[PDB]
Amino acid sequence: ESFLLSKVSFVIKKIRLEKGMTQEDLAYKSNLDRTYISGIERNSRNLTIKSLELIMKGLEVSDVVFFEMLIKEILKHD
Amino acid sequence: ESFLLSKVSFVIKKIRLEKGMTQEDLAYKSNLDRTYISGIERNSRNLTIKSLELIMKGLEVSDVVFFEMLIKEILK
Repeated sequence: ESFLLSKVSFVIKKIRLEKGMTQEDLAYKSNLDRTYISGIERNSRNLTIKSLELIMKGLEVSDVVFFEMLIKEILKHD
Repeated sequence: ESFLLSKVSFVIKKIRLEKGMTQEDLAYKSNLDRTYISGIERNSRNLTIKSLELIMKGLEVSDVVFFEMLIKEILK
């Protein structure tokens, strides 16, 4: 698997739930396909930086807060 | 033209120079093509998370340190 990929998709899912959105909601807000979002949270697709940027825009989260959460996630141990 | 992508490739170049590596060096260390590295640094290639992970491994930088630098860059 890709370790980093699983951390990124974890944080996408986490913010999604915090915002109270479904996968369809995120698809709609991103201009992305439902299956692609579904696939990303399943880690069964690779994700470009441009798609990530479309996802952050769909989530309505700033770059900084997103990466700050990623760091927190990468650090959580045991 | 993608803002985030330009920030990412900026930090790749920055760390590359800090480590004293040429693009060929990075290509060799990443198992990526010269042209791909070259393209990434001019913002003319899109890059997946897996490629980014290959790149960080070639630069011998940890995930945290890389994204810490990315945040710094974005806030500049």
